[PDB]
Amino acid sequence: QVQLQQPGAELVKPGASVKLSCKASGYTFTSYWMHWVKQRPGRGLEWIGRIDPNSGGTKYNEKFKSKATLTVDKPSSTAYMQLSSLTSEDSAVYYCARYDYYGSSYFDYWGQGTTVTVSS
Amino acid sequence: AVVTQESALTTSPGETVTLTCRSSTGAVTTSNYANWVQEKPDHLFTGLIGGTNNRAPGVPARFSGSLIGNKAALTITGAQTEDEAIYFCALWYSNHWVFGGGTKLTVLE
Repeated sequence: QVQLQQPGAELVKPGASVKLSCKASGYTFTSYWMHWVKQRPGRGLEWIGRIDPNSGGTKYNEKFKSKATLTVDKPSSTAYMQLSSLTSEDSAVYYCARYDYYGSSYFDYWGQGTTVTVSS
Repeated sequence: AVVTQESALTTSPGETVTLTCRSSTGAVTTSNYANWVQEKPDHLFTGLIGGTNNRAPGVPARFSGSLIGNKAALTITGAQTEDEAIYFCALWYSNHWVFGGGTKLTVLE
């Protein structure tokens, strides 16, 4: 029922920008918070930030403050993450994850992740 | 803050195993809303535990979260082959989440 859909991959050039999408289905989009997480081979997970889709309020990991922009499109119930001035260190798998703020405080459902490869 | 987890743990089918999550800054309390997430082959993530001990709908009853000493802990009672995966814990520190390095759990069949 609950589904977070993310496109498979992004092959982009050093210095470009990418917009990642996470389409939510099977639940009321504005009732749960949406988070973005980065995964790099052997470097575990890094929290980028989250967005409350009802108000548009964001909170970011200070390391990604000047790199990432989170927005939502309520009518289409899609969450977006824009990454600018990409470098090789930006090549990773990026996940969107729903967080039950008003309920039990878990990251219950995760998208499949978008693999971003920054290459010339 | 740095969140630390055991690197790798090995168990056998039917055994009881416990994984821990330690904070750099002191004791893990209920104000850290400890989360346990599981990564299965093929980058498949599922949330197991949230807010220290709340099990997500659909998670088998053999997974339980608690605070043991000055650490968040994930206990698997009667480990199965399907439980071989990477377990990540995450701690909330007032305005940001910090993820541990993950624990690779090997279930020897």
